[PDB]
Amino acid sequence: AFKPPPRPDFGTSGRTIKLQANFFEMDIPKIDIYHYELDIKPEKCPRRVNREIVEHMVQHFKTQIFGDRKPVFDGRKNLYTAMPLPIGRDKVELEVTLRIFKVSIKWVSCVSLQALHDALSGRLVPFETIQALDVVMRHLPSMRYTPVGRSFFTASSNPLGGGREVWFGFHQSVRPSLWKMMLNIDVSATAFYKAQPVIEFVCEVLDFKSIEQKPLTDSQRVKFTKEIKGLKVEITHKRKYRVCNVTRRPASHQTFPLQQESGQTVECTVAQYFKDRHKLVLRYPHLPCLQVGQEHTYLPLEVCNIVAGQRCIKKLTDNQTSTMIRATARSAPDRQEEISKLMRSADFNTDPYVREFGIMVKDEMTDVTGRVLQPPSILYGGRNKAIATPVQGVWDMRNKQFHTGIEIKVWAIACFAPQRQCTEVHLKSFTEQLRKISRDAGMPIQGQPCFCKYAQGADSVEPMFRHLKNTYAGLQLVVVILPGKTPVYAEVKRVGDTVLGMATQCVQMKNVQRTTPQTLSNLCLKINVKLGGVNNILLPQGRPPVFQQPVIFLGADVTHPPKKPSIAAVVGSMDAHPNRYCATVRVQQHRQEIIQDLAAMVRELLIQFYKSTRFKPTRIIFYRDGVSEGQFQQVLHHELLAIREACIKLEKDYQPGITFIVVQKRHHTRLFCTDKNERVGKSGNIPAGTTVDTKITHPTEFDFYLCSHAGIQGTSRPSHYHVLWDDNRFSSDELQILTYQLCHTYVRCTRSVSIPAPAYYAHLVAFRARYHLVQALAKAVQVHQDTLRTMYFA
RNA sequence: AAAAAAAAU
Repeated sequence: AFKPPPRPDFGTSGRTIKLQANFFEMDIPKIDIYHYELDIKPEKCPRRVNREIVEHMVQHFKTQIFGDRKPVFDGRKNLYTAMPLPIGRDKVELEVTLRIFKVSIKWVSCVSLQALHDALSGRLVPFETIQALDVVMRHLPSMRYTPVGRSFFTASSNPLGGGREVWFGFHQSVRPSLWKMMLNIDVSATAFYKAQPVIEFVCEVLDFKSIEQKPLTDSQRVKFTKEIKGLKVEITHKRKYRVCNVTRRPASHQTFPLQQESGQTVECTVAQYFKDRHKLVLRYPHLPCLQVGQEHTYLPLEVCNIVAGQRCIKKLTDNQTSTMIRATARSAPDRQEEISKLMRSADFNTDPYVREFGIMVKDEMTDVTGRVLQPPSILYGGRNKAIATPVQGVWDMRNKQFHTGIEIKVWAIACFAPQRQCTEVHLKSFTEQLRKISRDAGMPIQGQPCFCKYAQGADSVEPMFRHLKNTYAGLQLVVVILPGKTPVYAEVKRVGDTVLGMATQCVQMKNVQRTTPQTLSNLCLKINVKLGGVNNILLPQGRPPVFQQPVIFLGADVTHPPKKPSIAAVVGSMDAHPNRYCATVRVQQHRQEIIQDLAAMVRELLIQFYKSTRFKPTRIIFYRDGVSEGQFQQVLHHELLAIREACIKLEKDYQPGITFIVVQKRHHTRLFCTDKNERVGKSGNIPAGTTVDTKITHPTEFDFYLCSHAGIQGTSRPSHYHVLWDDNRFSSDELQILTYQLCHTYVRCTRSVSIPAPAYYAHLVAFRARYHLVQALAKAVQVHQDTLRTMYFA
């Protein structure tokens, strides 16, 4: 549990294809970079203020300290120069005025750019050197723009509603590769809060055309409170505050302790205070106040604006993200041009600071040779046992039937849509069309539903389900019908998955009224596996050597709340196909990325594997999603030990080979076809299966990019896979082929997906757990015994 | 919730 293995070899499988990546080569001098520390006092100022301080400090002290040198600054403590200041070592104390800060500057170290060069060729990486470069490259944009993490944004106009807005910008990061340093540049866009009076913000949040009223009900108040809680407001009557809460009382009645001349404190209303103190009679005294700072300062809504440049963290409404998707989605050729325009306007080679440090960035995207891997054949069952060949990451189930399809003889219908809109004719039409398709799918639904009724309310689910379970023996499935978003789906699943242990397939009302063969076919895919059926398997002989001996495939992922706990989910294969997965899920610490109870979860799965296959896996392949590079050493430490602990806990001399692989979908590397002949679809993306493990990947470690999916919309994100550990000593080809084939085992669609099925299943499990969430939390997530032997999360 | 992809005082 320590050091990632070196890259074993380079992949050679698949046909070559010319690509270009949004990585721009950096010509970097072999000099030393000089590193100074900065103690600014006070030391809690926002990074922007620190940058203003440093900026003025440099100019004000030109004659005696900085001269013609252009230093760069990281926003906090670290300042760099391309030439050593006349400091030598001894600390100096300074003053700066916007009002008055005390800055001390003290030489710490020499960042060797030569040490970086040799790390790039081999021997064998100074992180602080990479960081020094990053500080240099983003010094200028950090002042001209609004940095968010590693990106930069500005306002243009592009409303999303609810007080939210779209800001366009770009990601920027310096990355090591073999022989070279790379500048990663990609276009980006995120949600920002519109800068406007809080009054208007209230209208957009509560759907008012005009504010012109009467006190908010308890409902309107908590909606608005949730929206503005934690946001920054400024006063119209230049002061900034933090909104910590919205008062229950209106301004005319909300009071606070006010100390008079005698020293005695009395309660005074916010309305009365703003009248005496500011000659201001409140326009809307019936509206509540923003409680700011910390506990008794209150602000009326009409004297506050939402501070500009506030990024939106909270979950977007389904309509908000939609227009965001639409306004941000661009084809691969389109995105490539925007990056070119960005390089041209960023104009790095004329930036004063990178010129100062003698850095040169190339304005041509890096040429990369990729390899398009051959997809696995998909074996089906039924009469003819047809073999499907994915073309452009897609196949279908025409003239084909399930590997093992479940014959349905007993099933029920629970319509929670009103008979008014979902008529008896609809149900009968839906039922008839569903059965025809299912027949063809190799999952024959014989007999009309044993039961079919209507209902309303989440409170009606269990007694209705208690009913069905007790009276209909052999009951396999309850198809539930819902009208749009509604909290009964969560209730249907909670009762179905955790309490009674019954397979339930929810379906929208609209997909019942108007049925299509493709929709029904996709509905049958989920139904079959939820009854323990097997839709299809990888062509057995079209499999890598890893399947020679008992192996279990794990998919782990932790999802964080939109306070509320995080949810860790780990799934594991239960056969040799591999097809069926058992799920383990835990609630854990809010925003804790590491799976705390991993050892226990892995053990459970290992047992389940042994009871299903009567074999102990000789290898454990672990696909870990949702981990940033800055957390590798930490996650690799506890988690590799955790799964190794599970094996020891099982049996003393049980030591299966573990391959620890992190899967990353959240990065900003893009791959584009050099030949226009290689573009696929209207989106013009790279084909399903192109693999990159050269030039732009890690100089020493085992990592590769694999775009396993076909780009339908926008620009494809090629999934990144970084091997943190590998007892099994995989070759580059066999691993890359393995994860690619695993992307063809996702049962919800006849498509190759962007990440391997176990990783995708892990996501679904943790997210199903969210709906299960309506010490007792750990129980509202614990799932019935009979459902476990099914992929209920499918 | 048929489904993948896509922004993310």
